[PDB]
Amino acid sequence: SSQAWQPGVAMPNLYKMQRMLLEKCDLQNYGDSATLPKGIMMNVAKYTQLCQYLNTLTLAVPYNMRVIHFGAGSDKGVAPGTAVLRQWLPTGTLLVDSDLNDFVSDADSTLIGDCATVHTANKWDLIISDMYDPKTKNVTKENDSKEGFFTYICGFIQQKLALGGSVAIKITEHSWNADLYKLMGHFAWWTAFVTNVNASSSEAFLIGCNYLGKPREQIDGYVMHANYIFWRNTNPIQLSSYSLFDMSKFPLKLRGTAVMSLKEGQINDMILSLLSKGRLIIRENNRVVISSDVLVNNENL
Amino acid sequence: AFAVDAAKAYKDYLASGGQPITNCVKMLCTHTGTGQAITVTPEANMDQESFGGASCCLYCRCHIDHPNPKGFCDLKGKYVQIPTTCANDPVGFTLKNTVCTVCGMWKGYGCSCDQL
Ligand SMILES: Nc1ncnc2c1ncn2[C@@H]1O[C@H](COP(=O)(O)OP(=O)(O)OP(=O)(O)O)[C@@H](O)[C@H]1O
Ligand SMILES: [Cl-]
Ligand SMILES: [Cl-]
Ligand SMILES: [Zn+2]
Ligand SMILES: [Zn+2]
Repeated sequence: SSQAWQPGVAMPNLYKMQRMLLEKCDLQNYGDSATLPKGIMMNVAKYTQLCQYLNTLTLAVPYNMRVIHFGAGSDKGVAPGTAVLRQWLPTGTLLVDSDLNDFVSDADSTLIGDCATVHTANKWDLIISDMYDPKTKNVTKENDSKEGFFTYICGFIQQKLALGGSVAIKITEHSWNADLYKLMGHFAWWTAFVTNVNASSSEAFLIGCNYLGKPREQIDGYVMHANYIFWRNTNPIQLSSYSLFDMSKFPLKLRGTAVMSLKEGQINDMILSLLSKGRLIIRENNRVVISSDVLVNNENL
Repeated sequence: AFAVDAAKAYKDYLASGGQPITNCVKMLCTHTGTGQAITVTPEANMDQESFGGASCCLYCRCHIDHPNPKGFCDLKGKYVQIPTTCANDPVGFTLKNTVCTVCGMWKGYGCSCDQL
């Protein structure tokens, strides 16, 4: 009941352990809306609560942290989520963001185009994705695992997420991917987190906490998404803005988490233990370089 | 010898009665901050709102070159504190006002250097 004073509600472990069948999502509090503080955007509120929840986890927070944010633009041409992330992250954190459409951002670098065109030399400590296509809300069509940018995100995690890093990837009833759930089992811990300000939506953030680069746990992602919808269907979440009014403990603590480079042969149970506790990041510490593929075409005839 | 005067155009558009640029990104914060004008993290005091800087920059918002010869932006990547009374037009406010280079407060909205 004290849930209304939390930033949101994470999917309880017992629901992760079920074997439910996929059903349609019918939220009792649909259409309900939280009362946002005067002049505050939904996305500022939503990202603030996401970050407040991430503050309760064992995130690795190194010096010279690297964070990349996908789906960061808005139909407004600005980047509210990026502004919250930059507020939350320690000053100096390297923040790159990206979106299909042009937008102006507070990130250190912004790449415009489909996410599949984004390449980076380096590995990242945290990956945030708000990517979404509202065309998936079609209730007249079967709800199958989606590909598109989810295929990119899965490969990007497996290829460019530092060991010890974390992710928060936006999903909904229809915007989801089975392999991404399966990949949640490659972290020390995972959940599906629902913000209290947007609790009338089937949106959640799939959070993978402290990447291990190998399966710790075998997850069937079709079943796990059915489990998520089952949870949402039977646990109405009361819309709430409360947590927005107390920002005194908002900043992410600069833990100075250690960064080492290591080869796959050196990752032993002791290293894996440190990774799982948020006390180690494994990646090169070189300069951060990114790029966007540009397709070249001459349409003159 | 020809350059567009976006600054002057916005000022005249405002004077003529146009609606201020909207969708400046207002931050949640304690509002117990230092009140300095432009900061690495929100610093609104009781009498200010804090906004993401890029969204309050006329040049950023209009997709035009910054008056800096290096083209560098004062606001992008930081947070700008706007007096609550002026929070209806953060782009106008940052355009029209200047930051005291000594104490970091807005001249005429917190800067007291010229009173001792
Ligand atoms: N494949 C993709 N590559 C990059 N960005 C993407 C991709 N698919 C979706 N996005 C971006 O993800 C964001 C999703 O935001 P949102 O949930 O608000 O949906 P939307 O209705 O498309 O956007 P908005 O209403 O904010 O303009 C959009 O800014 C969109 O451009
Ligand atoms: Cl499972
Ligand atoms: Cl504009
Ligand atoms: Zn600017
Ligand atoms: Zn002064």
